Order: sequence, then C-alpha cells, then structure tokens
Amino acid sequence: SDPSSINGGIVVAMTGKDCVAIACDLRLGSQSLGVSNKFEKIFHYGHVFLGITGLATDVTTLNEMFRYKTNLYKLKEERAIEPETFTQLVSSSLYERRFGPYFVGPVVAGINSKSGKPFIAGFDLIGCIDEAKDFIVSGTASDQLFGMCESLYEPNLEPEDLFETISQALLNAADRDALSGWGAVVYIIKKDEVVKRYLKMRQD
Amino acid sequence: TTTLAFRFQGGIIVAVDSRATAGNWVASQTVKRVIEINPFLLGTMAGGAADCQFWETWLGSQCRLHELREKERISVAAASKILSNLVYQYKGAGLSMGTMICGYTRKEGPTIYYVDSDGTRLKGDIFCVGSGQTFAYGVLDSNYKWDLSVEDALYLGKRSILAAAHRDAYSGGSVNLYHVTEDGWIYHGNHDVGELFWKVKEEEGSFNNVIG
Amino acid sequence: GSRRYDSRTTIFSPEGRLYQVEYALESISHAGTAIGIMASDGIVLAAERKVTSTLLEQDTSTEKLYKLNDKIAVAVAGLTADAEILINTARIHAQNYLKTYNEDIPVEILVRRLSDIKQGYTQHGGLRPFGVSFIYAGYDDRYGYQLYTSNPSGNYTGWKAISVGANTSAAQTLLQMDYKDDMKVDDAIELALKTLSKTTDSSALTYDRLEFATIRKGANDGEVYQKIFKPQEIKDILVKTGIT
Amino acid sequence: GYDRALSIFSPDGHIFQVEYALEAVKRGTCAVGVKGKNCVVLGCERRSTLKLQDTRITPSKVSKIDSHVVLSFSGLNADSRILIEKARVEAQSHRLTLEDPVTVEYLTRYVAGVQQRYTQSGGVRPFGVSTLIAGFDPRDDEPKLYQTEPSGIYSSWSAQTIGRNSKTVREFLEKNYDRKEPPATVEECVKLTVRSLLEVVQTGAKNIEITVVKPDSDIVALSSEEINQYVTQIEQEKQEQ
Amino acid sequence: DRGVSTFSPEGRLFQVEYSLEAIKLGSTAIGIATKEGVVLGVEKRATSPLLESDSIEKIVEIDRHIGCAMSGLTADARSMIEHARTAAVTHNLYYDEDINVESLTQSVCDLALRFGEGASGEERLMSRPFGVALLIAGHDADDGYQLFHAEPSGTFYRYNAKAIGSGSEGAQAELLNEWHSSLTLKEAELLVLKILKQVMEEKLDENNAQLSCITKQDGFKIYDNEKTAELIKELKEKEAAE
Amino acid sequence: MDIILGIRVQDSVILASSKAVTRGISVLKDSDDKTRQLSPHTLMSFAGEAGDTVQFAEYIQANIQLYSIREDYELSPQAVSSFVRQELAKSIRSRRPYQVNVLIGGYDKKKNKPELYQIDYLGTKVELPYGAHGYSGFYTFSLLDHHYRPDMTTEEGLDLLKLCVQELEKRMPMDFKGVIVKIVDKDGIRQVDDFQ
Amino acid sequence: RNNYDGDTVTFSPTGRLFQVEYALEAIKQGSVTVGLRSNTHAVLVALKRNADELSSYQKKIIKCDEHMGLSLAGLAPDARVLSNYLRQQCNYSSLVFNRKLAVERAGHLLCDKAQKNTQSYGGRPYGVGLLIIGYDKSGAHLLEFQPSGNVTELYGTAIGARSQGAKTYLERTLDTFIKIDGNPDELIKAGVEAISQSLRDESLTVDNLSIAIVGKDTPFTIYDGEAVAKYI
Amino acid sequence: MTDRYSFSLTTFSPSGKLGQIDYALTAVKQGVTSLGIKATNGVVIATEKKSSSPLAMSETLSKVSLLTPDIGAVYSGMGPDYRVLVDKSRKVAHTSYKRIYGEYPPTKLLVSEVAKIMQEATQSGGVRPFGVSLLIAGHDEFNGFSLYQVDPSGSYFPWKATAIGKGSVAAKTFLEKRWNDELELEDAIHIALLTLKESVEGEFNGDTIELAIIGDENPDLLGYTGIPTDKGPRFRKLTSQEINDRLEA
Ligand SMILES: COc1cc(/C=C/CCCN2CCCN(CCC/C=C/c3cc(OC)c(OC)c(OC)c3)CC2)cc(OC)c1OC
Repeated sequence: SDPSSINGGIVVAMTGKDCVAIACDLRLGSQSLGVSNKFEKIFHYGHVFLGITGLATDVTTLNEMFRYKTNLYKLKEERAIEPETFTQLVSSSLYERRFGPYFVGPVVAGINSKSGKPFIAGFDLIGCIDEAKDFIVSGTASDQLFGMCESLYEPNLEPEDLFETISQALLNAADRDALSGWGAVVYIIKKDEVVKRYLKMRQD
Repeated sequence: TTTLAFRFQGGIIVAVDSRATAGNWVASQTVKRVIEINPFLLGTMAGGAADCQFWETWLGSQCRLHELREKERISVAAASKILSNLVYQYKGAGLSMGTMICGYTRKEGPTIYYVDSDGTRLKGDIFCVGSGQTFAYGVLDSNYKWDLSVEDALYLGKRSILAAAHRDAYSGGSVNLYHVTEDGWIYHGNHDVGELFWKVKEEEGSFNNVIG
Repeated sequence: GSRRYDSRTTIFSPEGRLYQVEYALESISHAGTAIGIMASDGIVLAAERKVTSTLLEQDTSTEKLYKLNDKIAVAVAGLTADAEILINTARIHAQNYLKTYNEDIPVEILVRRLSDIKQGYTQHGGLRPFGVSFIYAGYDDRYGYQLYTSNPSGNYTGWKAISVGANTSAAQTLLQMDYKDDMKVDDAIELALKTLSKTTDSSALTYDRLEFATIRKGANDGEVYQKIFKPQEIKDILVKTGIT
Repeated sequence: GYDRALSIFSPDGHIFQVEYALEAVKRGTCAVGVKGKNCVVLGCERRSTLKLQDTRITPSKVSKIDSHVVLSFSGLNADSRILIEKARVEAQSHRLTLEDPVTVEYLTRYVAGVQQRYTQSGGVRPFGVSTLIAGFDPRDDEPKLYQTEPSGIYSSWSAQTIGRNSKTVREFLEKNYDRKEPPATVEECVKLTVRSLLEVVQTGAKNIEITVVKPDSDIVALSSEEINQYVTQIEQEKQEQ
Repeated sequence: DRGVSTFSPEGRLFQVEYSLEAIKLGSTAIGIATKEGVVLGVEKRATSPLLESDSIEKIVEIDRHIGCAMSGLTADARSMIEHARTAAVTHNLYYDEDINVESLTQSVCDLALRFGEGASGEERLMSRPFGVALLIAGHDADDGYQLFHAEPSGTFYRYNAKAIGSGSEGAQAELLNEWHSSLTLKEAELLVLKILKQVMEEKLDENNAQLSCITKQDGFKIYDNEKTAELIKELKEKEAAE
Repeated sequence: MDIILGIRVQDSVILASSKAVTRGISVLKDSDDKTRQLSPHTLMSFAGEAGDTVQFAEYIQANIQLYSIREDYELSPQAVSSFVRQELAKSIRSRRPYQVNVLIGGYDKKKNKPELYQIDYLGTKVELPYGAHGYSGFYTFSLLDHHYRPDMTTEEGLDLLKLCVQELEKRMPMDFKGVIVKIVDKDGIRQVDDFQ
Repeated sequence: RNNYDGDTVTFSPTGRLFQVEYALEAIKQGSVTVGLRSNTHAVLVALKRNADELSSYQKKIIKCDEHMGLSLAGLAPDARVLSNYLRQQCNYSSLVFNRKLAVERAGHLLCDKAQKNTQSYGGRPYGVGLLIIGYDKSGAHLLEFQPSGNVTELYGTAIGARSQGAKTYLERTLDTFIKIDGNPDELIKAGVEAISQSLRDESLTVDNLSIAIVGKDTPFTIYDGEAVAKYI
Repeated sequence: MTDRYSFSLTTFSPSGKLGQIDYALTAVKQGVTSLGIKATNGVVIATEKKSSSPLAMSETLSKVSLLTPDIGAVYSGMGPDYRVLVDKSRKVAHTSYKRIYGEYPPTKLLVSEVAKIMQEATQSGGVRPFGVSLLIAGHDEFNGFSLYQVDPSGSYFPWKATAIGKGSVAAKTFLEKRWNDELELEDAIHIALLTLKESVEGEFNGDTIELAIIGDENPDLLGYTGIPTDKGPRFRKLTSQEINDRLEA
C-alpha cells in the first residue's frame, strides 16, 4: 500500500578524488517474501550511471525509457550524454508525471568526459534535484544510509579507499533493513575505467 | 434461485425454479428463468433478472446476424464467447449475471458454457447457479451418469431443483424443464413444486421428516 | 470552392501508374549517386555529395549517410529534409521495438515500416510523396548482413549491390559486371569508389565530394561496428585505390 | 481531413479510378493458382527487370495469412502489403472471438470488403492489386481458390491467373483444366502450374516461384531445383515433338 | 471541376444519373409477385468457364421473410445488404416482431444519397452513390407478398413485376404482357425462366441462372441446380406448343 | 489462492498449475488448464482475478501468433516476456488494471536454453530457476532452495515438483484439486499425462 | 458554356444562384399537387405518378403531426428528410411546451433549414417543393415551400408538372372556395376540380388520387384508394 | 474557420521539380544580400539595413536576431516570413531543448529544427513554402563555432563562409579568395565589411549596415553576478558607432 516499499532496495553514491562510486543491494521482494537475489538497480548509458530504488516495475520501466531517450540523444547530438545534462533529463521526465508519478528514487553518477569533474545527484519521485558533492542515498534503508555516510565519509578519497567506504556504508545499512540485502554491487568509476565488484554479505 | 444444466448421452437437460424475491417478499412464483435465445440455444437466468433477460435476448440477435453472414449454425463456443466478451467490457460497472449457455451442434456435441458478470467463461458437464445451487449439486453429483436415459435425466434435473426449492427460502414456485437435442430444444413443461413435492415424497419415499 | 486548386496527388493515370510517384522518382534521378554493396564480411555505403564549394564544410556536413541504429545505416538520394523526417521516424521505431522486446529491431521490420509510411502518402491524405530513395545497410542475427532499397512508392527490395539517384543504369551495369559473391569488404570498397568514378557527372572524384560508411564484424565476434568515414580517411583510401 | 471524392462515376457509368487500378494489375508480374483434387498450387513469376538482387531477403510473392491460408497478388507491391497486414490481423481476431480459424471464403470476403470500401471513400484511391487466396477450411479436405479485384468483387475458381499476359495463360488454362479430372496429385498439379506459367515467362526456372497448400496447414515453398526439374521435364516432353 | 452532388440544368443529380448507367451494364435480375408468393431470378453471367458458378451470389437472404436480388456493381451491394440484415434483426430485438418489407426497404434507401464532400448537417460519408440496384422481395401480415425496386436515388417503387439490368425494358415489356393478378407461383417461375432466356447472352441452364422464392409458409428459399434444371425442362416442353 | 509454479531444469521448463475453479462457495470445476501456448516453444501460465486472467492470456496469445505469421519467425522467450511485461505495466496505470500473474516458460531454440520468467500484475518481471505466484512461494521455496540443482533432469525436476505439491496439499487450507503439469523443451510442449 | 453553376456557393454576375435554380427545375418535373383552404379546413390533393402499369404510385402526402402535414413535388428523399425534420420540431413543441407548433413557425424552420444548404460549400440545395396545410390556433393554413428557402402563405396553390392550370383555376374561384366553411367533402371536390386543370392527358384513377384533410373538427388524415372513389 | 485545404500546394512537376520551392528560392535571390564568415575564434553575420523611406526607423529594422544567447540568425528574402520563423525558432529552443535538458540547443540541432518547420511548409496541406533563406551562426561547447545556411526546401549545410540574396554570386567569389582557416574574429569582420561594400548600392555606414558576432562570453551582458559557472551570452550585435569606427579601413 506504500508503493515505494513493496519491493525494497537501496542505492548510494559518493564522490572521491577524480572518481565516483555507486552501489546497490540486489534484493527484489514482494513485501516479506524474498523473490530474487539478482535484481540489480544500477544502469549505464555511456559513461553515465543511474541507480533506481522504489517500485520494481517502475525501476524497469524507467531504465528502458532512459535507454530509449539516451539512444536518440546520441543519434542526434553525435555524442554521449553527460551526467549534468542527464540529471536534467531525469528531472524533467519525472515531472512529466507529476500527477501520477513513478514511485522511484533515482541517483545519478558519472565523470564529465570534457571537464573530468566528478558528479552525483539525487531526485525524489517527482523530479526535484539534490546535487551534492559528498553522497546521495535512496531506498528503504535511506536513514541508515544517511547515518553511515555522514560518519564514514571523508572528501577526496582515492578510488580504492572510496571503495572501502562506500561498501561498508551500504553493507552495514542493509543489515539494519528488513527489505534490503541478498547481495550487493559496487561500481568504482574514473574517466579512464570502471570496475564492478560484487560483495559478500549475509543472506537473511 | 436455482438453475441447473448438465449434458449426457441424450443431449442437455436444463432445469430451473421460478421464484423472484425482493427482500423477504416473494414478488413472483412464475418467472421464466430459461431464456430461449433461439430454437437451438438456451440460457439460464441468475443474478440480475434484467441483465440476463436483456443481453441473452441481444445474444439471440447476434446469433442470427452470424447465420446470415456465414450461412451456418453458430457454435456454442462462439455464441458463449459473444456473451462473455460483451459482459467483460462492462466489468466493474455493476452488471450481475450467472448463466449457462447451452446448445447441441454437430461439430461440438452437447455443450455447456458457464458465463458470469465477472468475465468468467467455462466449458463443463454439470453446472448449478444461484442461492439454491449447493442443494441441487448434491442430488446431481450422486446420480449423474453419462448413460442416463432421457426420461431419467429429465427426472434427475427435476428432482435436483425440488431438493433446492425445499431447503432454500429463495427458490421454489415451479420447475421448468428443457431437453436440448441437436435438432434443437424441447420444452418439457412447468411443474408446481407444491404438487410435485407431495407426489415425489409419496412415490419416492424421500423427505421422511415432513408430515403429509 | 477549393476543389479547383487540388492537384489530386494520389490518383492513378489511365495506364495505372501514380503521377506523383513517377514524378518523384524523376526528382530522385537528379540527386547525388549512392551505392550499397554487400560483401561476405560487411556492407559498403558510398555516395556523391550533389553540391560542393570550397567553402562548404566537409566534416560538419551530412546529406547522404545517416545512422539509424548502432546496427543499421541508410544512404540517401533525394530531398535531404524529406529524408530527415523519415529518418527520425525510423530511429524512433527502432527504439520502440527495443523497449518492447529488449532486442534490436531486425533490419527488414524497420525497412517495412518505413516503406509502409511512404506507401500511405500515395494512397490517402492528398499530400505529395516524399522525394527520397533509401539504401539500407544493416545486421541482425536472423539474416546477418542485409542490403535494402526503398523508393517513394513505398516499395522495397533486397540487394547484393545496388545504386540510387543519378545514372543508375550506368552504375547497375558496372556493378553487375564486377560483383562476386565471395567478395570481401576491401574489394567492395574499391568496386564502389570505382563505380562512382565512372558515373560522376563531374571532372574527377575527390574526397571532399564523397561520403563513406562501412558495417563490419571487427575484432570481437558478436558485435558489429558502424564506421562513418572522416574526410581524411576517405582521402587516404582514395589514394590507396587508383585515384589521387 | 482530406475527403475529396476521387472514385466517382463518369457519364458512361464507369468509375475511372477503379478501372485505372485494374491497369496497375495488368502491369504486375503474372500470378496463377490451380486446384488439385487434394491440394492447391500457387505459381508466380519473378521480375526480370534487374539482377544482383538478394534472393533470401526480398519479399516473396506468396504470403501466409494464417497457417492454412495463403495470399498471392498482382499489381502495386506497396499496396499489397497493406491488404496483407489487415487480413493477418483479421485472421487472428477471428480466432480470438470465435475459437475457429477463418474459412478461405470468409477471409476472401474480408479482403474484398476492404478494397470495396476504398472505392467509395473520400480521400483514398482504390488498391492497385488483385489477389488469389487459397487454402483449406479448418477440418476440411476440399481445396479452396478465390480471386479478388480492386472493385471489391470476388469469386471462386477451379484455376485462375492475374497480371501480365494473364489473358494468354487463362486461355491455356481453360484448354487444359478438365474440371471432371483435376490434377489428382501434388505432382500433376505442380506440373500443370509450371506449364501455364512457363509459356509466358521464358525458360527461367529462376523466374518462377511455387508454393503448395495441402489440408491441415501443410504449406511448402519449393526451391528452384524442384522447379528446375519441373521445367526440364516438359522441355523434353515437348522436344519429343 | 464540379461537386459530386451537383444538379444538372434539368434538375437531376449527375452522379445519381451516371450510376443508373452502371446499373444497366449489370447482369439481369427479375422479380414477379404472385399471391402464392414472390419469385426472384438472376442471370449469373460468368466471365470464364474456369469460374465456379456456385460462388456467384446475386440473390441473398435478408431475414426469413425478406429476400434480395441485385444488379450493377455487386461489390457495392455488400454493405447495403449488411445494413438491411442489421435493420431487420434490430427491429426484431426492439419490438419482438418481423419488420415490414416496406420499412426495411425504406431503411436501405435512406442509406443512399448519403454521399458528398461536406454537406452541412451531420455526416454524408460516402464518396459516390451506390452503383447497384435491388429487387427486395418479402411478405408481411399487413401487406401480403411484395416486390420493391431500390435505386441509388434513394427512391423505391413497388412493382407487381420488375426487371433491372441488361435488357430490363426488353424484359419489362415482356412482363407487362404476361403479368395478371391471378398468376400461380409455379407459373411465375416458368415466366421468370422464359424472360431470362430471352435477354441472357448465354443459353439458359441451371448453371448460369438461379431462381428463388419467398413463401409465407417456408420463407425465403434459393433453388438448387437440380431443382432449377427441372423447371428449364418444364418450360422447354411448354414452349414447343402452338 | 490458485497454484502457479514453475521450475527450469537442465534443458527443459516445467509448469504446474492448480486445477480448481471456485466461485464463492462452490468448486465449479476441477479440470481447469491455467495455461496458453504462445509459440510452439513458449508456454504461459496465469492466475488472478476471475475475468482478467483468460482475457489477458488470449490477448497475449493472439499477439504472439500474429507476430509469428507476419515474420515467419518464432519470437524468443526473452522477447515474448518483455512484451508481456510492458503490456502489464501499461495496464497497471489504466482505468481498470488486468489483475493477472504469469509465469513464462520457454525453450530458446536459438540458444538451446530453457528460460523461466516471473511477472506480476504490476509489471515486475524477473528471470528465475523456479518461481511461484501468490502464496505458493511461501510453502515451496524452502523445498526448492534446498533440493534445486541447475543440472537436474526433467525426471528429477518432476520429483522436486511432486514434493512441492505434497507440502501444499498438507499445509494449505484450500483444496486446489491437484495440478496440471506441462513441459517445454526443444521438441515443444507436452502435458504429463498423469501426475499425483 | 457558363462557369457559375458548379456549386451553390457561386453568384453569377447577374446575381443568380444556378444550383438553386436547377433544383427549382427538379420540382416542375415532379407530378402536380394542389393545396387550398377555407376557414374550417385545408385540403391537399396530389397526383401520384407511376412508372409502369406494373408499378405503384409514389406517395405524395406526408403527415407531420396530428394537425399538420404536407404534399411533395420533386425529389422524394428530400421530402423525407424535410418532413422528418418537421416531425421533430412539431414533437419538440409538444414535448417541451405542450404547445401545438404554429404552421407559420414550421414554415420559418423549413426556410432556415433550406437556406443553410445554399450558402455552404459541398452542400446541394433541396430538390423538392412542399405545400403544407394545418389547423392551428389561428385557423386553417396553407404554405408553399421553395428550396431557395422561400415560403408563402396562400389561400390556395399548386406545384409541379403543368401546375399552372390548377393555379389559374384557383385564382378565379378564390372568392368561392374560401367561403366553403363546415363542408369538407365539397372543399375536396373544389380541390379535385382545380387539379383537373393540369391533366395532359390522363384521367384521375383511384390509384393516382391522394387527398389529405385537416381542420377544426378533423386531425390530419390521408385518404387513398377506395376512400377517394367518392370524388371520381 | 473551414480550412478545406488539406491537400498539398507543393507538388512534383513531370520534370521532377518542386515548383513552389524553386519559386521561393527565386524570391530569395531577389532579396537583399547578407553574408556570414567563420573565424577561428568567432563568427560574423552581416546584411544591409535598406531603409525604404528615410522616415522609417533604422533600429526598428532588425534583420539580425538573437535566437539563443549563443546563436544568431540573419536572412535574405521575405522579411515577414523570417520574423515569424525567428519566433518559432526561439520557442522551439526552449520547448524541445531548454525545458528538457536544462540548456540551450547546440547550433546544428536548432538548425535542423528550423529546417523541420520549413520542410513541413513544403508538404503540409494548405501552405506555401517560406520565402527565405537563413544564415545561422552559433557556438555550443562540443562543436565550437559553426555557420549554417537553411533554405525554403528544408535543406541546410555548414559553411566556412557564404552569402545569399542579390549579390550572392559576386560575394561568394570574393569570399572564396579571402577565406583562410586562420582568421581572427576581427579579420573576418573586416572581410565581411569589404564584401558588403560591393553589394550595397548606396550609402554605406553604421546605420545602413547590420552586424552580429558569435564570439567571446560577455559577462558584462549577463545582467547578474554570483554564479561563476554562468558566463555571458556569446552573441553580440555591433553598435553603429562600432561599425563606423572600423570603417576607417
Ligand atoms: C439465483 O438468484 C439469486 C442469486 C444471488 C447471487 C447471484 C449470483 C450470480 C453469480 N455471480 C454474479 C454476482 C457477482 N459475482 C462476483 C463479484 C464481482 C467483484 C467485482 C470487482 C470489484 C473490484 O473492485 C474495484 C475489482 O477490482 C479490485 C474487481 O476485479 C477486477 C472485481 C460472482 C458471480 C442471490 C439471490 O438472493 C437474493 C438470488 O435469489 C433471488
């Protein structure tokens, strides 16, 4: 009856020095029942990353839709979309549904291929943009995530330091959340390369 | 009310009561709960009196237009799916219908579809529908043979309705009987539950806990 | 009344042909020449830019070669603007297919949709047809490499090698002479350039009057690459054949 | 909202846009079908305008509508596609609502109706197409063949042809089809089809296409070789004279 | 040029008038109305001997008590027949009775003249008049057996006998002689056969003309070839006599 | 609640569907087949709101059958299931949502792989070794989590199912009148002639 | 030769509308019908024309309400449309106001109905002439309707083929038919006599004769067949 | 009301020409000359401010229009058709770009969009083609500086330098032999000033000549300060005092 909490799931994103990280649990539940341990919530369109927590059907719908739109963007503009611009595309697409919105909480992460500057941003379900240079959290364990990040976070962490932080923050928060868990994924992103590690976590 | 249909070696027996109540008030003991769609197709009336009587008459119109265009008898499958599909367009609007669409074609044999206002459509061999249904099922279930005679099949359907007319406050009045053959259907009369009860009691020895 | 000013763009001639389609095909016959050749390991698209000054921009310009997918390109002969309306439409259809099925649109289905649209303009709505012919280059996993042609009538066909626009009789005859099934992409590239070299309504074929694209399999088996050639590339390959 | 009356009467009582649509048919590649005692064959003619044509990806002239009924045409190509889509959809819808596949006649009558409507509607021109529709009824062994014209008229045919030089082939046909002895085998029927087609198309066993419909959704299109053997066999039976 | 619904200087609708031309180009159909019933015959007129003669349908059933004969562009008559069938059935749905032959015919005719390019009122959606005409035969309890001619002018007339199509005047003149108020039904049959044989291009036989009748008793029946063939023979002998 | 179970083994997909149909107080039918064949190699089982289930199923069947004739190609199981997933996600925001749950079972003749897809009435799709709609998971998932092996034969998978149905038959209040079992492999679709 | 008659939307340089004028001509081709009135009654008499001696005679009298009806000369389906639209406004009057519609009022409705079809492109004018009789709150009434949208109230008139014979008769016997109050059988004979001035050359049978009467003691009633033998 | 022209007014002739487009093109040729030049660090577009009566007002005659703070346009041909086209252009830059991506369209994209509007007028029922050609000069961040020409057909092409209207053929020839790929903005302005001279029949000063640059960011023209990430418009229309000032060359 609270659409944002039927399926569960979390996503967190952080910035470090010339890098960003984005992570999600792998759970898809139907309320108390765990259904899948492989429901990844992080997507990419070029070098821009999108995490989506909230109602699973809308997560899937939204991902297919930004695929479709970012493809068209490429065919016309002849380049890949950049995180700043894509954030705006996300915001305005969500607002198009202001009176019957998708029940999701997007998070954007990526490096600007021209400026090299690291970028993250978060939204509510109707598109308001939260741009911050530290961290963005979304999901059923968002308060947990907020508590963890606010304590664990330093600025300018090197990628492999940043990996430790973001992982510990996600992991420890999902563990205080009945609706998150069942696996985790972490993306470490630099303008050069992108690494994706699956995490070992409790399965209960 | 109580309506039943079942198929057997000799076609389809259709049996219904004839009572209409509004509240505790018995408004009629004389309602025709069998709708004669056309000489080959019967429908039964349960749920909304108007909804069944109306759309099943309309069904009869669509069945004729089919026979003119395609120059052949409509299949009980097709007839029933017309009714069903229509009803499904109205889902949620408050139509109330529970009904057996019954017919005998060469392609299909004796065929019964149950069709209701929820959009349900089911092929089956025995159906009962209405407040009295649970009584009629009991009699039917323990006496149904595929190889029932026609005389005997007509009896069983009649006795199953009597069963439900006795116990159910909302069923009664009289029993209307039909036999559906491939040549079409034959009406087998209207029997008042009043008289029939006593005759059945006396001749069959049943209903022992009733003073007569 | 207004009935007078109505050209009646969708009627049959007494010989059962469509005026505007016939006339549109005529229009296309004056447009830059474009060629599609299918090798065993790719497709080649080559086309002659109809107009050039020395002040025209080479790299910043498109008028002949467009991406539809990451798997399908078209070569255009005719009214550029009429082609972009039709191109954008095709681009959207392909995404619709991808969103629905989570599979890339098979080349033919895209081609049929687009021909169906042209077809409509010749049967209702009292509008002029599009003054465009399309050569389609693409890969799907049902038929592999494919080459298609479509014109203002809404008709499409599949080809091993084909040309559209100006001097197609010359070009068709030339390709028909030198085309072989076992051809490789490097061969088809050269055959294309050389066919353009002998059909040009102009003195010598330079890089800055040419557009070029190739659809390959590349290094990684499974993926297909779309290479739309830079001016300097076209120039360099012009040197490596018996030109320039 | 273009609704100009394009299909109208002229003083002799002719509808010239429907008649000019017939002209478009005569131009198209010839098509033929003949009824076996227990099959129907569709023969068509391959366009010989140009080669370098990719054979595996060019639209064939015969289309399956349902799994038991085929349609072949003659005339405008782009036009025929529209007609084919409409019928394929009606084939499905008919099954969805009546729980039976379409009879061959029903589907013919459907397509016919579509064409007729285009002869009587503001803003549209009739179809430059004529069709042969063949197959078997569901649960029936008797073969069906129907032809359709741009005016929306349809009828049944023991055998029939349409398009370029159809007038010639029709003549051959009426002087070669004994209604009292139809080609009582697949071979006898496929043979008679090539005999008719071949005497207008000229030697090209690559210029001919064949499709065979048998009862219960047995529908098979033959390779040139099967056809080439059929070509070769009557060159000989003729060169025995 | 000019409108699809314009008047000639003689006050006639061009398109309507030109449609009557297409009709005279059509296969012949004749109706005769007796008191034992109504008979309808048509000339099938097959294009090629390869054409299946059965598949030619120029006499169709509208309701059980109403039959139809057509002449002209017969593709045009499909939708008119559909509307007529829908009308007779709808009327029965609403009133639990058979529609009057007159009223059914009046309903078909309404369907004509519904053509044009934006005639300000509602919707005259149809590019051109129908190029076909109908003999509508029927019975009802108010007006007995009846025959109607329905033109594309939306006008309809009740005849005691009427022919339309190729050689109507020929046929009509012959009807004007042979028709009297006390014709039997079996007479009217032979009569239709006679007059068809005169005006048909081909020679008369069960394979190229088809006969039907509507009787109060049995409603609307189309005769089979064997049934019709026998009436051909009946006439051949009748006609070899002074 | 209606039983909708599926498991994909080594080279085949098994679907188990409850046979009961209950309208209020009576069990109107015990011989119900809650599946439609979409392709020769794709089966869809469904459970949910009374009218919606078959209407949806037949609608989807028509669309897959139309695609098949238009292309002379049998759409892949993943594609068929993306189509269905989009059709439910459209309806969830329409005026009266189809309340239907489905499993899709198909053999991908191109990849030679069995695949199983679970989708609910609101468009949530997921691909699974085994799946169930409604309460069916609650009883059987502890069984499958235990015994399931990716390399099972069809025989083993049929045994695992037999266990599941037994657990259901003993702990579930409702009598679902048993199940119909169907297998989708490379040779197409067959129904186990006798199960339980 | 002249370029101003392809539609109804075009004025000639004289100021004429040929399409309307052509429709006018359709009427004159249509068989004659006569209307006249006293103070207690109003009669329509119409000569229905057949096609064959095998055919029937086209009904030329249409009933619009219980106090009103009309005769048609011209293109018939247009009298259907027009009369049916009159049945509607007559009905509306009675349903909404419990008021029998004024015969004048129906006249204005017809005019505005017909006018619309003479100013708008794609339309055609009505090709029918109508005479309307009725008894309302101001006595008996006769109206002449032309497809140009011209309607006039008159003691008597005629429209159609050789209409001018009857019309001339009426012009002279006017002092005499208006003074025949309370005697309808004779107002019919006077109507039948006027219609005999337009026969060239046929006798009025029972099959072609059609009288309609409406008045102070009589609802609009249509006499046909045997019922008219009395006036032959 | 009752727009009954739903049929196309531009058809194909049997020769294969689209008459109305040729005629529109013709109306452009007879229009006043305007030109554009792309330098390394800027673009200039220029035209003649041909006053009808000297009672008319010079400023009131704008032929050079800001579309986007980084995009300008100028034309030759029917001026009202242009004014209209400018307003559709500005609106579309917001409606299909700013309100979706939160930034102004890149110059080629805005161009293809004006091209779209023009194409439709060569095909939609009841309309004639526009009787103008535009030169459009802009700078976005990924394509840098660019200059396009858009015609009544809907076709467009990028130019190093071009001209349209009356004196186009002379101007294009003169431009061809003065253009190198190493001009500063300032040089290309001077060249534009030269090329205009030939085409301008009469008086040739800062009040009869219109000039724009697409150049550096003018944070003086922003109107606000405080967001360093937001610099001024790159578009600048030169003042008559500015033109006259360097007319001494
Ligand atoms: C025999 O005659 C009688 C019948 C009856 C009862 C009639 C039974 C007919 C059978 N059915 C018709 C009645 C209704 N029915 C099912 C109920 C429908 C639920 C509607 C609905 C509402 C929703 O809420 C929005 C839904 O969305 C969640 C939804 O799913 C899509 C469905 C079951 C089947 C009662 C009687 O006693 C007074 C009686 O004797 C006179």
